[PDB]
Amino acid sequence: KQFHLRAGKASYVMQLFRSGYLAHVYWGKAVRDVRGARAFPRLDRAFSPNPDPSDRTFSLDTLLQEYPAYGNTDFRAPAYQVQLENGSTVTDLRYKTHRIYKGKPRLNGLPATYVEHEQEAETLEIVLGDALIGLEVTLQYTAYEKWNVITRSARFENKGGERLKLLRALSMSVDFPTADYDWIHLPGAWGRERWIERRPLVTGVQAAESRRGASSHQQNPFIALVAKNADEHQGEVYGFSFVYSGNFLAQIEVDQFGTARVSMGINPFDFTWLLQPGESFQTPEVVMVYSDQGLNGMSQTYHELYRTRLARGAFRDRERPILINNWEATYFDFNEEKIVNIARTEAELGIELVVLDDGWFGERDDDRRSLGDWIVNRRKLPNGLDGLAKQVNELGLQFGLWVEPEMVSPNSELYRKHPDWCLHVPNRPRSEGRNQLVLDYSREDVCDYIIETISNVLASAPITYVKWDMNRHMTEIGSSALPPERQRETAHRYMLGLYRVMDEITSRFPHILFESCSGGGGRFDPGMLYYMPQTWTSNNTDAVSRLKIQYGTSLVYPISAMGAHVSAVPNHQVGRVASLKTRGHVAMSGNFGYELDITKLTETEKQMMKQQVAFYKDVRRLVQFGTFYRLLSPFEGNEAAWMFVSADRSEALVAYFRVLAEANAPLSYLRLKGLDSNQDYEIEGLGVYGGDELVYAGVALPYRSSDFISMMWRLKAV
Amino acid sequence: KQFHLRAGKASYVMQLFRSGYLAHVYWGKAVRDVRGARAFPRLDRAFSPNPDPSDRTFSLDTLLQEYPAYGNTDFRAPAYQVQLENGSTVTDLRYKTHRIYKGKPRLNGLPATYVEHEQEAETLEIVLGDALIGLEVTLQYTAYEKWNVITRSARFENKGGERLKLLRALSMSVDFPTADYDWIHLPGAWGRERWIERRPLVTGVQAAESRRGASSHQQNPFIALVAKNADEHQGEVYGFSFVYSGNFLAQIEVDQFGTARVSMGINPFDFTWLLQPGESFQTPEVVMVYSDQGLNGMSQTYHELYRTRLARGAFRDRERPILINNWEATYFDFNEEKIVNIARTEAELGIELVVLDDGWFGERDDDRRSLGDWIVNRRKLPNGLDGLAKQVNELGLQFGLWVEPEMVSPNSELYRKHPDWCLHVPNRPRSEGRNQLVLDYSREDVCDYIIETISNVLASAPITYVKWDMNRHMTEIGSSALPPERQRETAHRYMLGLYRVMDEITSRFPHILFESCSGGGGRFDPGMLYYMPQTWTSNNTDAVSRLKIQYGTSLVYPISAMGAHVSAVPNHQVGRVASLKTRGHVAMSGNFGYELDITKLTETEKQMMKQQVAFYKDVRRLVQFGTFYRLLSPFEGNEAAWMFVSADRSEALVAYFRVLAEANAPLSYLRLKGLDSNQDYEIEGLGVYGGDELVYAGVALPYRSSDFISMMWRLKAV
Amino acid sequence: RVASLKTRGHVAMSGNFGYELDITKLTETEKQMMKQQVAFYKDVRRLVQFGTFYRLLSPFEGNEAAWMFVSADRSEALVAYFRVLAEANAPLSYLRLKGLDSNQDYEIEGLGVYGGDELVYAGVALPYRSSDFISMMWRLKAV
Amino acid sequence: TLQYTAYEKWNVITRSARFENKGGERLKLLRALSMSVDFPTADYDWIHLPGAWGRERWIERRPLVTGVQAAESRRGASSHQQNPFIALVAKNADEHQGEVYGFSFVYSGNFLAQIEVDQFGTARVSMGINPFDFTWLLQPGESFQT
Ligand SMILES: OC[C@H]1O[C@H](OC[C@H]2O[C@H](O[C@]3(CO)O[C@H](CO)[C@@H](O)[C@@H]3O)[C@H](O)[C@@H](O)[C@@H]2O)[C@H](O)[C@@H](O)[C@H]1O
Repeated sequence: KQFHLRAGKASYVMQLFRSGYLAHVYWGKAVRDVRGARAFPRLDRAFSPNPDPSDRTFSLDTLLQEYPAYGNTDFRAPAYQVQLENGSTVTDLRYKTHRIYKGKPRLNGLPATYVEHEQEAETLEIVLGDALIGLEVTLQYTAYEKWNVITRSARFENKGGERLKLLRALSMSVDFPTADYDWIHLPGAWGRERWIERRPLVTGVQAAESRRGASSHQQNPFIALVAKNADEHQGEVYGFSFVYSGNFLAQIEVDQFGTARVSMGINPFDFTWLLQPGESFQTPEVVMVYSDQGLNGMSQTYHELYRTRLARGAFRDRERPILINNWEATYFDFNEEKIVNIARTEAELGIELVVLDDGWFGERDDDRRSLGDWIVNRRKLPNGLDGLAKQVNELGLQFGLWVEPEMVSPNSELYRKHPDWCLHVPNRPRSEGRNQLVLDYSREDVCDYIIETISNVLASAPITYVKWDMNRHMTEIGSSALPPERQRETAHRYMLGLYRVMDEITSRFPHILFESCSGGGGRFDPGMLYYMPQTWTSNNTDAVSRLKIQYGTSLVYPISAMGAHVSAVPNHQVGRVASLKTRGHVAMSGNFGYELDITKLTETEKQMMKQQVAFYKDVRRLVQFGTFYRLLSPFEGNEAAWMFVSADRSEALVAYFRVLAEANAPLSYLRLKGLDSNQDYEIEGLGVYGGDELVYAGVALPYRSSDFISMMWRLKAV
Repeated sequence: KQFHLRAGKASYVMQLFRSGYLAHVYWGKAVRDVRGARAFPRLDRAFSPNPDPSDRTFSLDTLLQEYPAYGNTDFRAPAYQVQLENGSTVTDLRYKTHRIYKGKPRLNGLPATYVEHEQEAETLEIVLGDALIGLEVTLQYTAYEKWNVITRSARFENKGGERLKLLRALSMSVDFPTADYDWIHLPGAWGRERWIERRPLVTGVQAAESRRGASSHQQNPFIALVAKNADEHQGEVYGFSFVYSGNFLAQIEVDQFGTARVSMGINPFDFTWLLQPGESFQTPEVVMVYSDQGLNGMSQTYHELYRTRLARGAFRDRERPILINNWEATYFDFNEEKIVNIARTEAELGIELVVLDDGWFGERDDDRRSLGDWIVNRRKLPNGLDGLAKQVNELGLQFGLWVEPEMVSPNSELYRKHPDWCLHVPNRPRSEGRNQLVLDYSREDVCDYIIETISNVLASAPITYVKWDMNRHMTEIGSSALPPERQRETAHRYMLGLYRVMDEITSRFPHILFESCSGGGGRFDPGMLYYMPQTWTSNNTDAVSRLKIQYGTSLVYPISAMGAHVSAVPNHQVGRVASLKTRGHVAMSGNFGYELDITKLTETEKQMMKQQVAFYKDVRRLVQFGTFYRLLSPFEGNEAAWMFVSADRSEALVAYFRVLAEANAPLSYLRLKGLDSNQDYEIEGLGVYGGDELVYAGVALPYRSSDFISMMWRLKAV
Repeated sequence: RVASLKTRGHVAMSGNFGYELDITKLTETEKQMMKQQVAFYKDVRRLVQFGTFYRLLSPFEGNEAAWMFVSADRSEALVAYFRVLAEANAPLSYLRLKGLDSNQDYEIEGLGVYGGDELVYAGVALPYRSSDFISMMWRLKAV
Repeated sequence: TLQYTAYEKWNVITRSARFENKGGERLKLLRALSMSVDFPTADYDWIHLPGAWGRERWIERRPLVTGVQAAESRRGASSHQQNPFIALVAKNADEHQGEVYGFSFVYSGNFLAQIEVDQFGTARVSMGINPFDFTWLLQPGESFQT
């Protein structure tokens, strides 16, 4: 009774064990069969108790599992926990049945990777049941044909007659037979998101998580098990990505016998879910990638999958517009005239989109006001949004708009009309982040209001781009529309609310390109990517700081979603002064755009901008849709390097960066990846090199002085 | 508004911040005053919300705290969590008052370090309160005078009108300003407890814990923060020791701004506690030790504190008897005359105590019955316990007894009479560990029964030693005597019951030496030490295996409590053969005893055994009550070495071990510690050497082949 | 050091095999093992002395050592594993292989048929054993 | 005369040197290594085989230092103490993957196996007869084969 999923060139094997226990067998490089699945030593481990008195070699404490519970002989951390009306927490899921079918189901009220044709994937659903309490859990497995991807999630259902309180409901859990690995997660903060941290495993618990109601800048919902010797170019890697934008827990526990349990899902902390008879609960999915091609092999799988089978809309496969954003340029101090007058210059430079950022609404002259009042400031924009958008359109420029619809200012019309529409708890002070509060997206009336309000704004002007921002994390989490026993469900219901709001709004406007934002990359997760196919990577726009942030972000997320802007110097976040050329090379390594005051630019700088725009337009398709290879890590030394390669490996773009200059420095050489050994490539300006020479020997690098230098080479097969 | 605790050579500083918030300031080497406590950048951190909207530079997400809560601006893991009747989990403790007095309070129904006189320590009680709900929390701080010891614990009291659910109640929490450390915990398993593991911190969460209802073989309730360069002999070390024998969480969280939060206490997992209006909850204490003299300096503080101010009873300061366990010589199948016959020759060898092991009661002919039926088996012991003991006494030997009162066999009179007296949950199969169930010590009827039954046994014979064992961990945790809303209090109430049972039984028999046991060192924790002055370290008695186990155990626990017995070869646990010489040396480096069939011993082996007993009596006071220094780590190489030094540094005993033999090996040397460099030392049978030479230069170790060797030097000042 | 005869043979059979000890001092049960050791080595001598050699586990990096010999056509192989110091209640052991044909199945003498990919990519579960200085050897033949 | 041989089926390059005095003066060879090669970079570990009697050829992996590292013999024999073999390996290279550069000396007497990293991060690997306590006179017409 063995289950065997074939994902790309990887195998995921499970089997039934004894009285309907579901056991994990193997996840790794594709094997035709796992014949030794039951041929392992059966031991009576001291202090591992027994559910079956007739066989003391069997314990749940020593069985590799797919969805373990605590209480009936397993002492490791459970993937789920349920409290009964009697107060006990013992549950006992046994195999009930299963089904296999081509394709991939939609998950209720949630984002998920999808397929366009049934042949793209295969789905396995294993239904488990606890007969005593009527609890049924359907474990969902999906294997893509094309990629080494296994997606996992679980669906709880109360088919009994009692109330069932879910204390914990993780999406997945898997017991590795050994624990000789390092783990990688992506810790950070505002202005420095997703730094790569590699650590050895400990005997105990290690976890990245979020209790912020948002996936957060502080810890990104991604962990990975990597072989001790694995790097960017080789070695076994096991990726775990969470398709959800709220609270999460990503945990690895190593037990007394050297087994490693990796579990991921909605953070159990401050979380409960009540299941009345007949009610169900669907967890978000976790996308699991195996690679033996090292970190690049893993990332390249995530890039393709997320770009073509998670991101949606009309712009999913379209090249993204080069934009100018006015936030760093003017902040709140702007008007219609200053924007329209500079637009002519912007069009001349080759810019394709003008984005009006924060401050266009209500009395938004600072960050302490008017959130929730999405009416145009007639003083700042006399002709309104429609006037500005049309003026901008006439110059051959698209018009974009910034919104932050999940928020409400205490000093606003909306809050004076509906003070109870925010997240709060009875009789407690309402803490503020950036002088704002969070709207209760768990309430339907609030969600209905937002959908209608924002739709009116988006329909009042020829807007073809929206920047959906969110600049605060939840405190005093609660809702006045939920009973006491469902209060702990507030944070998740909020996220379900937001997903529904975004789904409806984005579907009402198929011609709009939505970019998600959260004070930078505070919600750069797969869940948001499903609703908005690109993201503002970070508020830190410094070329050097962006080396780490973009390198780290590229670990999971496709370049097409990674927004990057050239900003002014001295940089507004760190004060660093880098040349325009270097700033361009870093921004052109992502979703290229601008964010600076053009009226303060010299003719030389404006002329360099025009050439930057022309160049990026020439390599845009390659950058945003080509294959990405990381070459030199800014976390390991003084250099950063990467390259983009087309599908047929005929064209390539190479980018190199050295931050700190060293006097009388050694000669440097860059080796490339992903090129065809049997072909020659003309490096633009250098000469014809062999594909093998560029990969096995590398190219000598020009000796250069000064800090923060950059170099780009266009490669073309000959 | 600065609190300054002064413990030995250490300082612990706190201050009131703004509107009655309690902030952490400093914990380290003693300073007269911390004048820069408020002189730090008051920064506005992005996404760190403000309890006061007017001031963006204040946030609980960025305040170093003493007892942090979640929900009102802090996003790090909290020290405590309370759920209200309205479903919310938001609380807000503010400073109310504080009291300072000489001495140290006893904790209600719990073990704790103590004082014999007021002047030994100073206690600070900070009273916090959430006026909205009438929740009063008293933070208890005690600072010893002669030791760098700070003890912390919290006492909850509901002075409100509504009921409150503690979802989490840790004993302490502390935020270090920086996080550039490693951490040390003691993972393990049965037969290999408390191995030392040193790991670098991760930006995120690390933890050691136990969900087994017992402190466990798998993770000892102890963690430490150590400086990156700290070793056994030098460097800053911060130790955390939990005085509790049930479930625990020992966690270190590192946040976005390089802060490290260390928190410890009863495991929040599967735990709640209901506070009706007027009810209290006292947490166990955590003992916090600082040292700048490496891991030895930390351990030596723990050893002295725990041996003289935690352990209790008539045997606290008394030398512990060399005992023999005749278990492996007969197993269950023994009788009165078989015991008295071998006891005669054991008295000839110099043994002082004979321990009658499992099988003496009910129908214990195997490990499958009779647990709970604590009456003398008249088939095996026709003259009862009193008959056997008095025969043992008239040989000059003490009589000891083995019991396991926390357990009940399904096949027993007790279970047939009271099947509901075990830990269980309705309608669920009662899982067994080693063919037995666990008695529900959360109930008073069970506790009162055990107390009386065990007392009758201990009073029926001249028994001066009791080995209290427990060979199974809790499953299906629940109580038929508890209402559904208190079910999750079962495990903790179990431990409170066991603490009360042990307390009353040990009180009734002051002339008895109690040794706690749990399949080896399954509860080798400070809580048990309070009730029983010594503990059986491990069921693995193999000399080489014992090196790591004893090295690790000594990190927190004194040698006086660390049982070590000589056993037969080939070893029953690993199958290793090591000579009796080294088996003796390993065991003499702890609380010495024997566990082997003497009838199967050769005349050579019986000769050496006589010398070992004679030798240990000479060095017993030094080993059991001297200062302990670790010299070579079995976790770091092929060797192991440690030494005992008297308080006046006039005597010392050195032990050295080498595991694998190396052909044509380099000459080895061993540097000592703890000696007075001004004096010269007589090494018996070797010569006189200066203390400086022994410490700064070292002793040349004799070249020797064959595996698993050992050496012992006796040192005496001139 | 006192190691078993099986262990010593397994180590010596991983090189140019021979003997250097006093046969007159050996027991009868020991002599019968020598006969088997000599016989066994002859069966695999060509493979051992002329096959392709792969190191799997380093004794410089831990408590284990393991290597294997593979025929030039990858149809025959021989695997040796060694653990030095035993530990009580030890975790389960697994050994991955190298140099096998992935597209073929192999029959391990004493165990059964296993896929070549399975042995190399998943590995094989090792028997739980106590006592110091242990060794195991397995002949592999493609089906 | 620098001698290079490249095998067809194996990744093997062999190197040796042949001296010859065609002039009219005496020539004393103070040093005559078999080969020497300059790597463009020095980001490698190095492996050599140190040992003793009863424990020959233990594997030792070390990072490179900026300066001189060497395994050698002055015993008139290749010796137990150091085997005439060194290797440059990539930092992440192991038994099953990664770039490795082996250097094996076909000689049974004294040897010098040296790696030298200079100020510009290049790594000079040189091997041959140990120059220590070694000279060789070449009269006009005489030759020397390494
Ligand atoms: O409002 C437009 C702006 O909003 C988003 O980001 C704003 C970002 O800025 C703040 O960071 C700072 C740093 O301390 O915080 C203070 C005030 O809170 C500001 O002076 C300063 O900028 C906020 O704290 C963050 O909450 C917030 O993320 C968006 O990312 C921007 O692109 C832009 O649209």
